[PDB]
Amino acid sequence: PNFSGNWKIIRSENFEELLKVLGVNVMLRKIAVAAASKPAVEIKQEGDTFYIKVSTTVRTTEINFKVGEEFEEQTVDGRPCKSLVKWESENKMVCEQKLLKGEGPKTSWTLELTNDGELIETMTADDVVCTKVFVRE
Ligand SMILES: CC1=C(/C=C/C(C)=C/C=C/C(C)=C/C(=O)O)C(C)(C)CCC1
Repeated sequence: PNFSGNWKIIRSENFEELLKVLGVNVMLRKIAVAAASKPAVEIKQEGDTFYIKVSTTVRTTEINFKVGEEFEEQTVDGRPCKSLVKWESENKMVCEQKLLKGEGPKTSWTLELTNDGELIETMTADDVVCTKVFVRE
């Protein structure tokens, strides 16, 4: 699969509820939700090696990983974690996260290239899922 692109959002669902599970208080959630409405996602892929940059007005992240090799990043609410991405299937990667310290909801994220040329991202916290869809600019 070729995840590479400058991806523009066309749909966002359930981010506020994700943040509620993660315990983000009401006024911070309001800020986060507004900014996360227009995120820019840049992906560069070379085989099973990836770079992903996510940009919003209130948070920008960059990660580098190889599928099947543990790495460190943060949860969406900003807690450090150890992560491991696996191919769930040919066009879909799944990242399991384990907190470095403390206890919290079980979190993960996924990226899938859909047959229409678009990209589905999910983020999960326990049972609750946020779904975003993108198309290249
Ligand atoms: C949660 C949260 C915040 C905002 C986070 C945002 C805006 C995340 C966007 C993530 C995306 C957009 C990820 C992706 O799609 O890969 C701020 C900074 C207010 C601090 C309080 C907790």
